[PDB]
Amino acid sequence: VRVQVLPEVRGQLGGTVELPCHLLPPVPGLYISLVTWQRPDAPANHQNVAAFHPKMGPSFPSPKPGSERLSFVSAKQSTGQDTEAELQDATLALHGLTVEDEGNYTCEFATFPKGSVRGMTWLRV
Amino acid sequence: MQDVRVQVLPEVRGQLGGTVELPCHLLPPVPGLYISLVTWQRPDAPANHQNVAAFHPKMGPSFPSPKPGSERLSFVSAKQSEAELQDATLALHGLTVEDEGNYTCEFATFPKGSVRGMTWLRV
Repeated sequence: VRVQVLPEVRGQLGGTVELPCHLLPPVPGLYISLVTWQRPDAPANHQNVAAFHPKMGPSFPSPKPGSERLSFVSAKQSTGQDTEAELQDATLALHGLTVEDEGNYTCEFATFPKGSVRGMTWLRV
Repeated sequence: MQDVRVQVLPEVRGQLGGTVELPCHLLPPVPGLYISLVTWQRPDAPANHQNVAAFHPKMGPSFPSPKPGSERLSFVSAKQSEAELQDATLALHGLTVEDEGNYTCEFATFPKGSVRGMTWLRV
């Protein structure tokens, strides 16, 4: 029913920083169709920094920061006969932090039937 | 993989009490690019009234917000399952002055992520 994030996170330059994001609480009848992380203040070509699909897993559309410097801490694709996807914890990790990484990050859950729900975090160094 | 963009009109003018369409579709068709969800939002509306329409490939349409609401909203060409979500065009019926304002059409895609276009509806 909402998106829990930290309003502000100070990362340590050159290291790894995590941006927490959780869709709370677990709601039956509510489906997470996709998760995206966006930098709203970046141009369109650099805006979508990460996405996660229940079946197809993670992607990192923008070259910056790019797949090389990003990972989903807890999100997992569905697999096997019975193992279901877990996207409720969409926490993102940035690695080799640089000043270029500074700015607003938006964590969005594209859900049905409720639609898009988001939380925003300011990452600073 | 080639990038995608949302095609919409900057401004649409509707007739009071009449019906009007808000054109929206994703271009171009890209191999391996999946539309996971379509949503329409009114970004200037109160939190509870922002998500006005959504379309899921398998589960179909939903209209979370009361304004305009399910009774006055419909997806013109969107089809649930092969599913067809490329055309997210929305139709407003029984147009009122309260329907005025910004409408944002968003495609939640994989692997490209979320892409949008905004249209101002005049009444």
